[PDB]
Amino acid sequence: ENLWVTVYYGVPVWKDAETTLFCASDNVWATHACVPTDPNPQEIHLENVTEEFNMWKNNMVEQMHTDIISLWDQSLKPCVKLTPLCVTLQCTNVTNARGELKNCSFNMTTELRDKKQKVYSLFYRLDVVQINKEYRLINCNTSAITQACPKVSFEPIPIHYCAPAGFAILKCKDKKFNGTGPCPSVSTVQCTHGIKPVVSTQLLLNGSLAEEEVMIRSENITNNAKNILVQFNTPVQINCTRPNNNTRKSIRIGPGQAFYATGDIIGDIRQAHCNVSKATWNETLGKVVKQLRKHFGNNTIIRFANSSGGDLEVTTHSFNCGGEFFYCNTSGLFNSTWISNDSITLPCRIKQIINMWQRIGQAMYAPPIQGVIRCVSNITGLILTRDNSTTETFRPGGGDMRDNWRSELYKYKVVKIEPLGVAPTRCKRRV
Amino acid sequence: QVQLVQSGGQMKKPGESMRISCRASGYEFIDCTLNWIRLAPGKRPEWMGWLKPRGGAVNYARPLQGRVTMTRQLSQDPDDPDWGTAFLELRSLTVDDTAVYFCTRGKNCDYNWDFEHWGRGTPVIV
Amino acid sequence: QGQLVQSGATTTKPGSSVKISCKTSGYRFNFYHINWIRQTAGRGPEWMGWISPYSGDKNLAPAFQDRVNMTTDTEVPVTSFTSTGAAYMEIRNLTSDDTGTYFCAKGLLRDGSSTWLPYLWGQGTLLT
Amino acid sequence: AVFLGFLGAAGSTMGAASMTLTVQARNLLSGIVKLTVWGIKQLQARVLAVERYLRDQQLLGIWGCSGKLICCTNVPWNSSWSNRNLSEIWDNMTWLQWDKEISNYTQIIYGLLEESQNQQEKNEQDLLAL
Amino acid sequence: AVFLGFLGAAGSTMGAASMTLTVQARNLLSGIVKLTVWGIKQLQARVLAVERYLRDQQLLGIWGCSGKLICCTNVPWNSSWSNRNLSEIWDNMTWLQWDKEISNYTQIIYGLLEESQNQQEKNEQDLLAL
Amino acid sequence: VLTQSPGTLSLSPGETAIISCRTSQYGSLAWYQQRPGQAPRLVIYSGSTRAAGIPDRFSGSRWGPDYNLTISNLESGDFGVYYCQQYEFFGQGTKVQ
Ligand SMILES: *[C@@H]1O[C@H](CO)[C@@H](O[C@@H]2O[C@H](CO)[C@@H](O[C@@H]3O[C@H](CO[C@H]4O[C@H](CO)[C@@H](O)[C@H](O[C@H]5O[C@H](CO)[C@@H](O)[C@H](O)[C@@H]5O)[C@@H]4O)[C@@H](O)[C@H](O[C@H]4O[C@H](CO)[C@@H](O)[C@H](O)[C@@H]4O)[C@@H]3O)[C@H](O)[C@H]2NC(C)=O)[C@H](O)[C@H]1NC(C)=O
Ligand SMILES: *[C@@H]1O[C@H](CO)[C@@H](O[C@@H]2O[C@H](CO)[C@@H](O[C@@H]3O[C@H](CO[C@H]4O[C@H](CO)[C@@H](O)[C@H](O)[C@@H]4O)[C@@H](O)[C@H](O[C@H]4O[C@H](CO)[C@@H](O)[C@H](O)[C@@H]4O)[C@@H]3O)[C@H](O)[C@H]2NC(C)=O)[C@H](O)[C@H]1NC(C)=O
Ligand SMILES: *[C@@H]1O[C@H](CO)[C@@H](O[C@@H]2O[C@H](CO)[C@@H](O[C@@H]3O[C@H](CO[C@H]4O[C@H](CO)[C@@H](O)[C@H](O)[C@@H]4O)[C@@H](O)[C@H](O)[C@@H]3O)[C@H](O)[C@H]2NC(C)=O)[C@H](O)[C@H]1NC(C)=O
Ligand SMILES: *[C@@H]1O[C@H](CO)[C@@H](O[C@@H]2O[C@H](CO)[C@@H](O)[C@H](O)[C@H]2NC(C)=O)[C@H](O)[C@H]1NC(C)=O
Ligand SMILES: *[C@@H]1O[C@H](CO)[C@@H](O[C@@H]2O[C@H](CO)[C@@H](O)[C@H](O)[C@H]2NC(C)=O)[C@H](O)[C@H]1NC(C)=O
Ligand SMILES: *[C@@H]1O[C@H](CO)[C@@H](O[C@@H]2O[C@H](CO)[C@@H](O)[C@H](O)[C@H]2NC(C)=O)[C@H](O)[C@H]1NC(C)=O
Ligand SMILES: *[C@@H]1O[C@H](CO)[C@@H](O[C@@H]2O[C@H](CO)[C@@H](O)[C@H](O)[C@H]2NC(C)=O)[C@H](O)[C@H]1NC(C)=O
Ligand SMILES: *[C@@H]1O[C@H](CO)[C@@H](O[C@@H]2O[C@H](CO)[C@@H](O)[C@H](O)[C@H]2NC(C)=O)[C@H](O)[C@H]1NC(C)=O
Ligand SMILES: *[C@@H]1O[C@H](CO)[C@@H](O[C@@H]2O[C@H](CO)[C@@H](O)[C@H](O)[C@H]2NC(C)=O)[C@H](O)[C@H]1NC(C)=O
Ligand SMILES: *[C@@H]1O[C@H](CO)[C@@H](O[C@@H]2O[C@H](CO)[C@@H](O)[C@H](O)[C@H]2NC(C)=O)[C@H](O)[C@H]1NC(C)=O
Ligand SMILES: *[C@@H]1O[C@H](CO)[C@@H](O)[C@H](O)[C@H]1NC(C)=O
Ligand SMILES: *[C@@H]1O[C@H](CO)[C@@H](O)[C@H](O)[C@H]1NC(C)=O
Ligand SMILES: *[C@@H]1O[C@H](CO)[C@@H](O)[C@H](O)[C@H]1NC(C)=O
Ligand SMILES: *[C@@H]1O[C@H](CO)[C@@H](O)[C@H](O)[C@H]1NC(C)=O
Ligand SMILES: *[C@@H]1O[C@H](CO)[C@@H](O)[C@H](O)[C@H]1NC(C)=O
Ligand SMILES: *[C@@H]1O[C@H](CO)[C@@H](O)[C@H](O)[C@H]1NC(C)=O
Ligand SMILES: *[C@@H]1O[C@H](CO)[C@@H](O)[C@H](O)[C@H]1NC(C)=O
Repeated sequence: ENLWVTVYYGVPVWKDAETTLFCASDNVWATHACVPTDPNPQEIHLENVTEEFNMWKNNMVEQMHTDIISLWDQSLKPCVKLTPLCVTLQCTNVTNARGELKNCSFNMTTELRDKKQKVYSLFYRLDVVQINKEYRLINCNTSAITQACPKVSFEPIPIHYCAPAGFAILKCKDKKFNGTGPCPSVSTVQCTHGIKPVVSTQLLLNGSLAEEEVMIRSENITNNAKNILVQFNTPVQINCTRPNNNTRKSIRIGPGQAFYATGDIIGDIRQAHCNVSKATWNETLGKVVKQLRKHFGNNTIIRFANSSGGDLEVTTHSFNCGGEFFYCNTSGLFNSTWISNDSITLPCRIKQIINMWQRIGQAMYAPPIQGVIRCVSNITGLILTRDNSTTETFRPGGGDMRDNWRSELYKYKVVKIEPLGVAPTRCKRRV
Repeated sequence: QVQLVQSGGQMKKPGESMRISCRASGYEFIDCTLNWIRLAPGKRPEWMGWLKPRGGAVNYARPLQGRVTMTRQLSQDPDDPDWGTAFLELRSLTVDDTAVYFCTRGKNCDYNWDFEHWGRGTPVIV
Repeated sequence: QGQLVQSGATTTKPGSSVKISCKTSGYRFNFYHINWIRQTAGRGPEWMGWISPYSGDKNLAPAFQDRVNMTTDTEVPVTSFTSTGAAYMEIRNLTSDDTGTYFCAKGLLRDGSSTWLPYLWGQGTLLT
Repeated sequence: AVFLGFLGAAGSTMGAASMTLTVQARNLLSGIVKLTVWGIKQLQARVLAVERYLRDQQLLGIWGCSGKLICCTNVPWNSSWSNRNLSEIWDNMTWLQWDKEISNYTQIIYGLLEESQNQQEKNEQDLLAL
Repeated sequence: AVFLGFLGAAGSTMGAASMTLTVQARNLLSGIVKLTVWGIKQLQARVLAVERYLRDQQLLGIWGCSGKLICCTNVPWNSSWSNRNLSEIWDNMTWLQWDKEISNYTQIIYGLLEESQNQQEKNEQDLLAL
Repeated sequence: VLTQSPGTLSLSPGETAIISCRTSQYGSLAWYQQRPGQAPRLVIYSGSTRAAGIPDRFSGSRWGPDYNLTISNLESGDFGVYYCQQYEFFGQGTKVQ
């Protein structure tokens, strides 16, 4: 009939988009520089709304994974470069009886450019390689090395991702929501929750649990080359420690250049390891094999094994504990074939010369942590990898790092608001 | 310009082992997954396993577990930094392992099983 | 703009109860009422009652309040505006007078003065 | 009324969502509360906020709708855009469903609103020339 | 009409160029589509775009012309500004020729339009005080 | 889980070679051509999408668990062994000659 167009401004309509999200806080991650998080976190429920999500096409995980890499390189700029340490090392074994951590001495530069000094230090064997006894730092024939500033914090801080004005973040309050599909119960938030950027491997640490039951993800579970993300609903307690009482020695290697070395080990020499409750891990491995039958069959066998090969950062549980990077042999956790007081101890190693991420260009020297190291964490997730009939084996994997933040950013999605709507109604303007 | 270059053929005996290479060039090595396919006359093309250069994460096929091993060795010199070398090792060789071994890569790094690029082949006679 | 397929033509005898289904598609099942209408051999058409898949609210005629068992599930959402729901139908004191063809019906609008009016009909189910 | 909040009626009818416009009119620009990572990235987001906002105010200005939340115009509703009834729109489909059906013709309508305004102040220019 | 385009009537009469204002009203702000050379230089240009635009909207707002493409006011045309006839302007010289002749008095006119608006809402303030 | 038939196809340059391949699971099946001595060549992927450099004579169709590959006009170079592929599994081959 007499229908003319009428412009509406401020209508609830959005589109899929990817913008530059900013961080909010309440260390390396420079969380002091983010906007102070609002004490009132407004969450508005979008009743009658269904939205299509996909944690694998999600861009917040691609942006954050670069926002952590760009945070790592940003924090090591003013820190001391350990380039003169790439010198011929004279190493022995530290007195004991396995000869792991070495005792190396070397002619080192001083504050005066014409004076040398014969100083010594301890290096784990993972940081050195022989020549033909003579050694050298592992990174010398590859890249330069920057020592981490001993005043920045390696501690994961709850980081909040927020969308700019005119954009919005879409939550998903579905408590059985697998990664993809349409979330039936959707709400909107100005900022995400407290994301702890815990760099982990194989076993996701300190993550957010799942309500109701434990779900597993993976974009296509039948594609064996897709990392399966399992998310526990109850937390399995894991305790880790480096029992050796270490010492840190400051070595002046120039005008203001002070390399911090491992002096000696006070007291006993022991072995760094981790503990989990075998009962809690047995029931949790039961919870994972429960949901695994809904995708593979109620009669097929499910086998667990350790890694099949690759780098050190993937074949072992690698993480941070008090400020030092463990590499925990997880073969004692994945050794159970399922069909139908306790304490499991993992032998962990320690590295100081790491590259992190997987970039070829720069390695970081972590100065040794003084005192005895022990940290208590929860493992909340798991990154598995299946291997030709009706019996599926599963092994841990940790190829890509951005699968970590993806296990926390699956509940979110960025959309842009376009508040311009044109719709007809029997309305016209005068003359 | 994706191009995969392998090593020469080898004649082995039962009980020994093999080591073949696969130097790729023309694409980011750590972004795309590589595979190993053997082709014996009168048999099905057998998939040995894939390897992701990002950390070296590998997945072996069941009939080869314990005998197959795949590694990598990407160069660390930023001038020609777009190349890696996927190595394949098969121990305790039998006469059934006589075939031509290929290394393959998907048409794109999103889907791995669309082998558009193939190596020239490394024939092995046990 | 979607289908509302029902069950078959199950014929029983008086005194018993009969279950009738109504599987929806092509539309948001929780956005529109589900009416139930029948045309028996003895009268014309008679409005039985509707139910809200969103509010879970019922309103049925006094001639069928003490006989009709009417329930709905919860939709399995396919897309943002598509879903797949189900509406169930059962009677109590059955006679040969209730012999007729039964169908479900999706509501007309989502608001206004004709929110529940039976717009999109099913296919029909022959009773006893 | 019920304070549903920001985008509270995204799944509701276009007639119910049209009565709560000043809710999404506030939070489209939010507000107020130097070289690092988020520092440069925050300023890049603060500029983009006012650009997308001024585009919607510039478009509203050249249509004669500057200051309106609901604005009536002269362009008649072409049946080729959407040959749907008035009751099957405002009391049925949502604003999200509406934008998908009009996504094609939405550029033609934006041009019809511009000249409909220029050929209105030009007519009023002659209306006050005496 | 003929879609001459952006600044298509820069050499045409002021009467012909005055009927195509929404063409240069769109591209004055364009739109939407991080540390390098052009990166910092692009953001510096994106900020300058909205500043010069808001100045022309702020000036239009304090004149009572907020939302107008052609705006009539109260300030009478002083013969000292341009003692030219109405036909020798709108059907002769272009908007470029016009700005050179008014470049002097253009600042006095901008002040006369401001108080002519404040002494209009103040009069209307008393007009609605009863 | 892949059953490829036939095993051999005797044809002349000018006929049409149609080779099927039944699969138990559903996925992105593909096809390969291996001329004598040379390496296999990707022909069709994701069911029906044609590869790069492949003539339009090659075409693939799908109906349920059955995937078919047909060559519209055989030449002296199209004679070889063809394989179907889903995930990591392949067919036994079909040598056309
Ligand atoms: C999400 O989406 C759903 C589905 O679209 C929306 O639910 C629908 O909302 C519309 C409008 O809000 C409803 O239309 C109205 O229907 C009522 C009929 O209800 C009356 O009778 C009921 C049965 O007898 C009775 O339950 C009601 O009593 C109250 O108690 C129930 C308890 O469950 C409570 O839940 C109810 O909300 C009631 O408050 C009630 O007495 C009808 O009366 C309405 O007509 C009036 O209003 C219209 C204008 O809206 C006016 O034009 C009329 O003249 C009259 O004044 C109106 O038709 C519809 O029934 C709902 N259900 C559907 C479509 O299945 C929901 O609102 C959406 N929510 C959000 C947040 O987006
Ligand atoms: C890694 O390797 C470094 C070597 O590069 C070790 O450092 C050396 O450790 C040894 C002990 O293991 C140190 O030797 C001790 O030195 C003491 C200092 O005395 C010196 O100075 C006085 C002058 O005041 C001289 O008179 C004296 O002769 C020394 O030259 C000595 O007091 C110690 O004597 C002990 O041994 C003798 C002989 O067995 C006994 O009779 C004594 O009673 C006494 O018990 C001893 O000689 C050496 O100085 C260290 N070198 C440096 C440069 O510090 C690290 O310990 C090693 N770290 C690890 C973890 O293995
Ligand atoms: C997973 O989360 C855990 C808790 O959120 C992490 O545990 C934290 O680990 C850090 C470092 O490993 C600890 O910081 C240490 O603090 C102690 C001193 O703390 C004690 O004294 C203070 C008083 O000031 C008291 O408040 C504390 O409760 C302690 O009694 C020192 O030894 C060091 O300075 C060191 O920085 C945290 O204390 C610890 N938190 C808890 C609750 O235990 C764990 O590291 C996380 N895992 C990973 C992999 O990130
Ligand atoms: C530290 O101790 C280990 C273990 O005893 C030594 O390893 C030996 O190295 C020699 C090389 O000359 C080999 O011939 C032996 O077979 C190794 N032993 C074992 C058990 O593996 C290592 O050489 C010691 N390092 C130093 C610097 O003394
Ligand atoms: C830098 O030197 C190290 C020495 O350990 C090289 O790494 C070894 O290289 C040999 C053969 O080149 C391999 O057999 C070993 O497995 C390698 N070990 C490790 C831990 O990688 C490394 O290749 C050298 N890098 C460059 C760029 O020359
Ligand atoms: C590890 O274990 C649990 C995970 O649920 C956490 O302890 C509980 O945390 C919740 C949430 O703050 C509290 O409501 C409970 O009272 C806590 N339980 C106890 C016994 O204190 C704990 O914070 C987790 N640690 C992490 C995630 O770092
Ligand atoms: C680890 O070793 C350090 C020293 O190497 C110990 O620190 C000493 O602590 C006592 C307090 O009981 C102080 O009186 C000493 O002065 C400290 N020594 C130094 C050099 O600072 C520390 O107690 C040891 N801790 C453990 C768990 O073995
Ligand atoms: C990991 O360490 C924590 C802390 O030492 C252990 O929690 C203690 O458990 C004992 C035995 O039940 C209690 O008596 C203590 O009160 C607990 N400590 C605290 C602070 O609550 C935990 O049992 C350890 N778990 C494993 C697997 O080693
Ligand atoms: C992780 O621990 C397992 C055992 O818990 C180690 O397995 C050993 O593997 C070697 C061959 O690689 C065998 O000869 C040993 O007999 C195995 N030991 C046991 C106890 O079974 C494994 O080597 C460890 N990982 C690393 C990197 O050392
Ligand atoms: C793995 O990916 C394939 C391809 O996307 C999925 O196959 C589709 O599955 C849906 C759901 O049954 C069907 O409607 C499509 O017809 C299938 N397409 C193809 C090409 O097979 C498969 O579902 C995925 N794996 C799982 C476990 O869902
Ligand atoms: C330091 O240099 C001197 C030069 O004579 C050499 O004898 C000595 O071995 C060097 N020190 C080390 C630890 O190599
Ligand atoms: C998630 O659920 C949807 C429908 O509920 C299903 O289509 C999809 O395959 C599921 N995701 C996975 C990884 O199976
Ligand atoms: C995995 O377990 C096997 C068998 O115990 C062992 O030979 C191998 O060394 C282990 N690998 C790792 C990385 O733990
Ligand atoms: C409707 O739009 C078409 C172009 O899409 C145009 O040709 C036609 O004249 C228009 N009709 C009305 C009544 O606006
Ligand atoms: C908009 O154009 C596309 C062109 O591919 C067409 O498919 C679609 O149907 C059009 N929209 C409507 C509402 O017809
Ligand atoms: C014209 O402007 C002059 C100042 O340039 C002023 O003195 C005079 O009063 C003005 N006359 C009129 C009629 O506006
Ligand atoms: C504006 O002022 C300058 C002052 O040098 C003068 O030369 C010029 O003639 C003036 N403009 C007009 C239109 O008179």
